[PDB]
Amino acid sequence: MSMLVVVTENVPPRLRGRLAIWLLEVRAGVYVGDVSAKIREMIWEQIAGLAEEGNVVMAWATNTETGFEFQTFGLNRRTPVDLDGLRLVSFLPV
Amino acid sequence: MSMLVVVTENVPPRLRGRLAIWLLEVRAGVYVGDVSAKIREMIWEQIAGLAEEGNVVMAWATNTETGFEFQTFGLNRRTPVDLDGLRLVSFLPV
Amino acid sequence: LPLNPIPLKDRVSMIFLQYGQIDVIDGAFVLIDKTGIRTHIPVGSVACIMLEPGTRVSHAAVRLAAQVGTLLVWVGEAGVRVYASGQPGGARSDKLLYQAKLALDEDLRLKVVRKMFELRFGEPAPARRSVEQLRGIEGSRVRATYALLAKQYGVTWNGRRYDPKDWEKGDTINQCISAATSCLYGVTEAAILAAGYAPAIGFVHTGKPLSFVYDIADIIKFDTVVPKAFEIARRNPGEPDREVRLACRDIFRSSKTLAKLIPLIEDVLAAGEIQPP
Amino acid sequence: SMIFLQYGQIDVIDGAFVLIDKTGIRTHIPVGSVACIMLEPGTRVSHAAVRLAAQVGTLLVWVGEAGVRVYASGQPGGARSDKLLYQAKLALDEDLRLKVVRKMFELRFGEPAPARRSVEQLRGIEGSRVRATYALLAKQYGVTWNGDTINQCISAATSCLYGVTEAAILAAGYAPAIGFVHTGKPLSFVYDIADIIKFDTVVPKAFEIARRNPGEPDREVRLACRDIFRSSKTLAKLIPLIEDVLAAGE
Amino acid sequence: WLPLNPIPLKDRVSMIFLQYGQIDVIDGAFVLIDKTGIRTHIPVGSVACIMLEPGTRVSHAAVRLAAQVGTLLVWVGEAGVRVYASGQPGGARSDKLLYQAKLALDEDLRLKVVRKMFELRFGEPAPARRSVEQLRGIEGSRVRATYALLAKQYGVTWNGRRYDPKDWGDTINQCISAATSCLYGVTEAAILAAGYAPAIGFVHTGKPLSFVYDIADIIKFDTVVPKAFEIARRNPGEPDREVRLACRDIFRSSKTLAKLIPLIEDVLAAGEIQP
Amino acid sequence: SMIFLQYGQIDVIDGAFVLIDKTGIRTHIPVGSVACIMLEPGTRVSHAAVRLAAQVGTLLVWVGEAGVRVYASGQPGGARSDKLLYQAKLALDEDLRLKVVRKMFELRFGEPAPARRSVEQLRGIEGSRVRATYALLAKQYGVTWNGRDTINQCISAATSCLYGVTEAAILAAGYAPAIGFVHTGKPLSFVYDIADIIKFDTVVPKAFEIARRNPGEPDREVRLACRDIFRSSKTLAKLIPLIEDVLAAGEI
DNA sequence: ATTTACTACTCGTTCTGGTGTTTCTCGT
DNA sequence: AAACACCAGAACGAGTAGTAAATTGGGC
Ligand SMILES: [Mg+2]
Ligand SMILES: [Mg+2]
Ligand SMILES: [Mg+2]
Ligand SMILES: [Mg+2]
Ligand SMILES: [Mg+2]
Repeated sequence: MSMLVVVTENVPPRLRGRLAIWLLEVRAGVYVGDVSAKIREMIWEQIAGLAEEGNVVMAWATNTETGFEFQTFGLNRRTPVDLDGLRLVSFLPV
Repeated sequence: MSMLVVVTENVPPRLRGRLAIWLLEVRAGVYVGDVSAKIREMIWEQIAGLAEEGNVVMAWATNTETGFEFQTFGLNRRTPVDLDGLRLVSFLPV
Repeated sequence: LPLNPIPLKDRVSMIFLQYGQIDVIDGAFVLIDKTGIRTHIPVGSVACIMLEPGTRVSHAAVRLAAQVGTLLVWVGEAGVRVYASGQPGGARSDKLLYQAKLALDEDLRLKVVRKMFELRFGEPAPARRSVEQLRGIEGSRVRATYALLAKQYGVTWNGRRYDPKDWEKGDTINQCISAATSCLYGVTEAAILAAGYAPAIGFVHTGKPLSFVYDIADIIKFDTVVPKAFEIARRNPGEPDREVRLACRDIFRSSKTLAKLIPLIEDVLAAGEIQPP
Repeated sequence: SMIFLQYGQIDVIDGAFVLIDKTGIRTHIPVGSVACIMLEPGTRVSHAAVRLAAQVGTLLVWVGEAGVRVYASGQPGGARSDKLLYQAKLALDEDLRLKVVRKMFELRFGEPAPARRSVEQLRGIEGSRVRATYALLAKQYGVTWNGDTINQCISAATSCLYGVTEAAILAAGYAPAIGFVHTGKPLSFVYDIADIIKFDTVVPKAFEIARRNPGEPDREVRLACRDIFRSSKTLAKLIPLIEDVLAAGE
Repeated sequence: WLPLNPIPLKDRVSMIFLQYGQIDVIDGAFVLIDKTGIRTHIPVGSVACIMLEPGTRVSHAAVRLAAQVGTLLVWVGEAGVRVYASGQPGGARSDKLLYQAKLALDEDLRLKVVRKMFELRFGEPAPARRSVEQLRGIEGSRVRATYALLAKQYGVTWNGRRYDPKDWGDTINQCISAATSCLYGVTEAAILAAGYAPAIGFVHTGKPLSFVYDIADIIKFDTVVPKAFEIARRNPGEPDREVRLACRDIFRSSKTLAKLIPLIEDVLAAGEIQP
Repeated sequence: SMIFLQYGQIDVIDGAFVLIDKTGIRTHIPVGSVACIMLEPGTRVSHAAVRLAAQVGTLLVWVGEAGVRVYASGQPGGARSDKLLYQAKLALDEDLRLKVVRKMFELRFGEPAPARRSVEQLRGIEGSRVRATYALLAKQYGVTWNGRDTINQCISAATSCLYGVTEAAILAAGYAPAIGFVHTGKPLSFVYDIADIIKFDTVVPKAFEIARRNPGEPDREVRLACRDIFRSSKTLAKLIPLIEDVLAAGEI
């Protein structure tokens, strides 16, 4: 069981409530929790299914070099970049 | 070393850049990282000192059953509530 | 996108709610206060929810709690359980007949009781003793535990008084024990239902609708829950209920109560030697 | 007896059970003379109301509209030790199990079951009878039957039936998981009772709707079942039927 | 008011490679702006070393920020070779510098250090009464055996070590040279942070990174080089990227950054003089 | 040979070091007369510029204005292997170290050090003279002196500026700032040793001048003055030959 | 009575380009 | 030449009554 963080933008109210069933919404669209691997994947199923024109990024703690991993859904101003395996995030200009 | 999450609002550019020295800014004002206990405490010292009239919430993984702990700086629409030791978050009205 | 409950061991122990209405604002559990502040509650990540006086629950809210498999408990003074609701369908048929078969036959029933006795005190019960007789042994051992715990923490002990009238206002000790065991009965009932067994079919306790809850909880109540109640009463606080709530859960955390609860029932029922499901 | 509550808040304003309407009108409800209270969608129950309901020993069941859907019930996992163990006794023993099945068969077709038949053998007869009944019903309501708007209506119809059946079982104080003909399923007993009165009213109504072939067959069937369950007091007439079945277990 | 202190090196990511863009300090932090104007924040903290590939232009303020957080900046060439480096001008410990210096100045003490390097590398003590040049010769023969052994174990076509890019579609030498370069990167960063001099070497001499080569060569074949053969075995596109990605896993799994500092002190300990 | 570059990008347009100005004017720089390049704030170095600097063996140092403060330099830990051990040998051996200190003392006050004095004993003479010097300058100007308010704030700001060009000289000379003779244990021990020699020659009396007028933002006023001094007097330039002369007395 | 789908509208935060400033956050 | 401090506007997303519709996501 590892820490979980979900950040949503422009997502329909269905998803926001769904995430509020397991995770704690500390800020508007920012959810925090500590779930297992199996559960984390089902939450992502909820994300990819209930979000369509919205963009979501989810980061969880692992045994990778960063100590954590993140994957995104939809398109956003901030796009992740792969720098020889190490993935950061870039800021796109209009 | 445990996972770290910092969410900032209405903070001066100094703090936003400072957090970007160690942490990854996945979304606007949302920082993610994996730091030690001391570094985490050093991060908060940067927050409480560099934030002015702004509100910051920081969540890190621990050994409680919730799996994480969070503390806040400044005032926000969403204030944390203690339910017999269990900390959730309420939404204040107008 | 169906909504299924998560493993009970992967959940938060318990939450207490008071003075507000419960709605389902866009798919999720919300508590609206008299001042209108909204508080989102993660019902999927909570094994049991305690509803204190002043709460009004909507029909949809009760429905949501059942889907995510969260037990809802309406509680009284010192956390005494009044009512509870949950997915009536939830229960395993193979396991129900298993528990029942073990309870109906007196020989099989006695074997189960002895297992409870052994797991509770750490030693086998004397041979050829009946349930009534083990119940007598139980009481004597319990009185000793109360006395020992009193001596260890420095609590003024006069005896166990169940009804709140008999509490001497400044007594605070009995209120803590009744509040502590109530928390344990809460998560235990939630565990039994999730395990797929009936809370009403008991081996030591019988006739009561929560007899099996009492049977299982009594085994580990003085091992962890009750001694934690004495800690609170020693300091004699203003709000003994809250400190006990906080104290019991911390125990549940350190001892991993939720994780070890499900295997305990099956371990108990195994003594019947009937082939487990 | 039993009571249905819909569209209102349940409180204890000053000593009595009340249902507050959208018009703000108060409706006194006697907590006596109510074995079970069915809470239809749109209802909000106060803590004090639940406390009073517990004092008088009244079962609280959260149902869909007219008990069409079961969502949650009070005292989960049964509350009566004697009735659960009674039901268990009838299912564990093979001799008593067969006696219960025969009563279900007799109540179903209106005639006693053939002698010296086992449960498995009786199950074969039922299947044969059901498919024949479907065919006959197909002829009566000019519907093309092969075994697709007709099945969608039937599947929607029986779901409604499973609702009031489970609600009856809960009100009667028995376990829905312990079944005699159907076994292993968490709602095995629901299927057993529902099959008895399934073709008496519900299914022929499902063929009626599929006959008109509407845009929303699911909703119309559920609503039709609602109208049926209310007017015919199906749930009310189900409970005495249930106890009659287990009584046959002698 | 705003102090800026470096974090322990073992708590960092090993390396990052940056190319084709200008480096600024937009509001306190490292940023990489590409020709299309996209901004890429780089945490200079949580990064033991930053590699600057061709096409990068670093601002004065950027080099300053990198030095405060104690991040080594390396300008690299083809196949990740090393050209230049920048870091805190001082940022060195007098007791540790003089310790290393004393061990290098004394002829007897220097040899003791060299023998220790041999033992830690091959897992067995060096032959008695052998000089630095002679131990250096023994080293080479065994390495040549290792190359042959590693090649047959991973099924790689081996013809020999080719150092210059001129002498190599055979992807194996490019991988080895790129792999050890990554090791030289974190090694130099570790030595500087530890407070030692990269220039003062015992086995290697004359090179501005002689001490880096000394330390890195000890554990080079334990993990880094055999991983290079794995990459070359598949003979993939962009050999540089895959090797860097592979090296990251090793530095993590082997906890290289954590074990590097104690290695220096363990080696210098052979001098028998109180550190 | 050294050059200071400010307000511009450093590239290698057409084989050689070029400085592109804000007006877009190019300033061609030859590879010979640049043993070391000092990079003042506002400068951006290209990869190709760094590559050429490495081929010709040119040291790159990121400095503040006029070398007032060092931030980062190329070739970190060391650059010249032989010079690091040279300085080390002089510091480790007590006899050689004593010779170096006497040279520092002589160059600083203008008179030979007292006979039969040790390094520890020489430090005592130094401290007494320094404290006396502070007092004398205080009376010469119109500043109230009590020992090491606005007076100290100016001096401490001055010596920081001085430590900047001193370290820059040490790096350019190819020696270690950490290996000191009078000061020891500190990572900038050698910087303090050299700086004390020329500290009262120009810098400190200028700090008293600033403190005399008692202006707004005294810290800033001192730094700029030091910048002007380092440039006009070429402090950094005359420091490097001084440094090697100091270490020379230790060997003969 | 309770809940959801749906839409501008209000409110609030981020981003930004306009002013102008500095080359800076010290002590051996 | 590079970077930072100050602020109200432009852009954008979250929160909010309004309208409306439902009482609902299968079979044994
Ligand atoms: Mg909230
Ligand atoms: Mg940005
Ligand atoms: Mg008991
Ligand atoms: Mg600007
Ligand atoms: Mg509305």
